[PDB]
Formats: sequence, C-alpha cells, structure tokens
Amino acid sequence: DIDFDDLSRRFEELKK
Amino acid sequence: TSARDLLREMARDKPRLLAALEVASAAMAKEEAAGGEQDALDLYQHSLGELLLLLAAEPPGRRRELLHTEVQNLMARAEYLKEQVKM
Ligand SMILES: [Co+2]
Repeated sequence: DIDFDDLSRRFEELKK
Repeated sequence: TSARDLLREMARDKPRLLAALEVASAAMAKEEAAGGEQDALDLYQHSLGELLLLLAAEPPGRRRELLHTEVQNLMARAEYLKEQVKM
C-alpha cells in the first residue's frame, strides 16, 4: 500500500 | 546491480518512465557539483511529479515496488537538500 496522501503532501511542500 | 539499475532495465519498454528517471539521475548528478543545488532541486521536483503519477499508473508487481522505493528515496534526497539550501 502506497501512501499517496503522504507523498502528495510532501511534494507540495517540496515544490516551493 | 543496484535497485536503480534494475528499475531502469524494467523500464526499458516505457520511454516516459525512462525519461523521468533520467531527469532524476541528472538531479543527483547536480547535487554532486559545485553550485548545482538549485538545479538539483528543480530536477528533483520535476522528476518527482512525473514519477508520482507513473507510480499511480503502475500495475502491481516488482517494477511498482522498485519505483515506490526509488520515489521515496528521491523525495528524501530532495527534502534533505532543500533543508541544506535553506541555511
Ligand atoms: Co514534465
């Protein structure tokens, strides 16, 4: 099971 | 053979996946170069966006497991680099 919620949160944070 | 080499070989039939992995490879090369930090972050961000969607599209199997491992690692490398840059 891949936690896409965690990954999507982390990705938005990284992008800044 | 590293996990990354193997993922690349499993991706031989999927040019979009190979291309996203090459962008990630450039990010890691940039992280090793003097002055390369911002370019690395930009390459990490771009490749990660693509790889996340490719991971969502991937059917279950060994390639998906390898891709998930690589995405987790790339995200962590980029996060750490971003903190270093922020200083
Ligand atoms: Co793109």
